[PDB]
Amino acid sequence: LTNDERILSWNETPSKPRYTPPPGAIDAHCHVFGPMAQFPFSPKAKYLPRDAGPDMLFALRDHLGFARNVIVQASCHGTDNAATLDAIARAQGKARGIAVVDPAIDEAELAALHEGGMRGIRFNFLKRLVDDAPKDKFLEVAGRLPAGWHVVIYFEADILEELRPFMDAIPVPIVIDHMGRPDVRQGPDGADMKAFRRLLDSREDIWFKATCPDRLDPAGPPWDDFARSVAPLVADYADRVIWGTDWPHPNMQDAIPDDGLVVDMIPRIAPTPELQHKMLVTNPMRLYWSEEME
Repeated sequence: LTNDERILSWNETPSKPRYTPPPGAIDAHCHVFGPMAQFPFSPKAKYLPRDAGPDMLFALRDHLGFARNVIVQASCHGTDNAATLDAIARAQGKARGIAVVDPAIDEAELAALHEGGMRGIRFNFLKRLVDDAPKDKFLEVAGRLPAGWHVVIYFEADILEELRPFMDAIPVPIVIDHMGRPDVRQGPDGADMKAFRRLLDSREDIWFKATCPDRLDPAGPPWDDFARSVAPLVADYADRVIWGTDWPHPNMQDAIPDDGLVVDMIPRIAPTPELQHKMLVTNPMRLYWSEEME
């Protein structure tokens, strides 16, 4: 079925951000969908998205004032990382990636992903998936990744505690997407943020993405609960925080964010030039372009 018949989840004319990022800023959480003609979606994909290919992504990146991207395998492409690899390739060195793998992936295939620009893998623990997930296989694969890879994990606040033993056993660094969706209504010292800080305090090498006010804050823009709840977290873990747009906003078709306003959250959660530089340049450079650092 045609591009037009598929789901649009992004703003096609996003606002210019009022905020200007530092010259070398990195959007560490974005995606491509297709284009379907070259890169089809997983047959298990329920609700197919419109094409959001690499040319759109680079246009977006330029528009928002970012220098680099980390392109995270989209879930509608399952195990097949082709679209993402292609986009990294077209990025002319301006992109790295996160993959989603079949736990049965062998050493040579992972090496091929590394040369393709992949620097980690993703575990998506949705509420409907957590019970059914093969967690043992996830751990095995996580212990034999190429040198210097990390794992990216998404989960909800409701299931953090039951996932503590799994995350403790992960033998590489971990990045938590969207902070594990704490309820930002509760405030910066609320029950969710308390539980999340205990996770962070359990290992030095757990990082987070301070992302997605659109997913976390039901009030909609300017997402004041997100701002007030997330800023103290960013401040308390300045060296363990990265940021992303989440463009093209998978599954956000019911509340499509304006990427201009998404970007304008950055100075609210990171008020100083110093915190901005850490979250948007040096922290993501350390994780995704480590060979370039020092």
